[PDB]
Amino acid sequence: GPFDAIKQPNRSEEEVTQLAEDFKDWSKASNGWRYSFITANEKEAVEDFSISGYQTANDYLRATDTSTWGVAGADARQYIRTVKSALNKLPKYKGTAYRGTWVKLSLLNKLEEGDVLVEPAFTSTSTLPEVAKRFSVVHPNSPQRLKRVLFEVKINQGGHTIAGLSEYSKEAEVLFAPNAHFRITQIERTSNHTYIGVETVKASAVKNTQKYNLYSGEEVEA
Ligand SMILES: NC(=O)c1ccc[n+]([C@@H]2O[C@H](COP(=O)([O-])OP(=O)(O)OC[C@H]3O[C@@H](n4cnc5c(N)ncnc54)[C@H](O)[C@@H]3O)[C@@H](O)[C@H]2O)c1
Repeated sequence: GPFDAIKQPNRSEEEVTQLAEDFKDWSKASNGWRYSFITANEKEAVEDFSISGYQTANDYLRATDTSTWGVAGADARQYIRTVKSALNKLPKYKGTAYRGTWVKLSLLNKLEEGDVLVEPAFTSTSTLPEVAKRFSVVHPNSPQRLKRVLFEVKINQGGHTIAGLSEYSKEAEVLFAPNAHFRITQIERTSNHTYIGVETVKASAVKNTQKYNLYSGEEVEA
């Protein structure tokens, strides 16, 4: 089965921890000329994104109405600009990654191979399926019907490692700037869980398919 490896249980703590440390070391080692230009504010913004920053940033990005945010809105906009700037200075990652999440059942029921999913927030992934799984275990209180999803993401563009600035974790994290587009290559719906193979695509290259907002579930105009 295409998702057998990720349906199976996890590798040992020792191995997962080692793989994450290896990925952190690789990430630091792959810092390039763009990295010399990373500012103090950029470094800090990214360092704290994984702990707390993502909660405000992603909320802002997914909000239907930010008119009410006041000073918080100016702050969130600044933070987002700062993290986006930093991300472009960090090393690219290409290969497979994973994302554990929740999705509206109403959206899941529409999805087919070839459809494109657009995430309005930043998109967090891990190179380690063990890490990704941890994020489909509980969700905040929610008024909609949500289902667990495990994404297997083929990354050929857009993903940058933040693991070289995440000293407190073993998360092997690869982050995407807002509005990342992912084309569905395979979907399996089994025993109340959903496994979705996706590939990164350039938004300007998407043609003659259906795009969906991954968070709201609403169609996104071609
Ligand atoms: N999700 C992953 O697999 C993953 C991978 C690497 C690191 N992380 C780490 O986890 C944190 C980021 O967590 P995240 O990726 O869940 O952040 P997120 O901002 O995407 O999601 C925040 C919360 O909302 C839920 N959510 C997201 N999209 C939803 C949707 N369409 N409908 C309903 N609920 C939805 C999430 O499951 C989570 O409970 C950071 O600390 C980051 O370092 C997560």
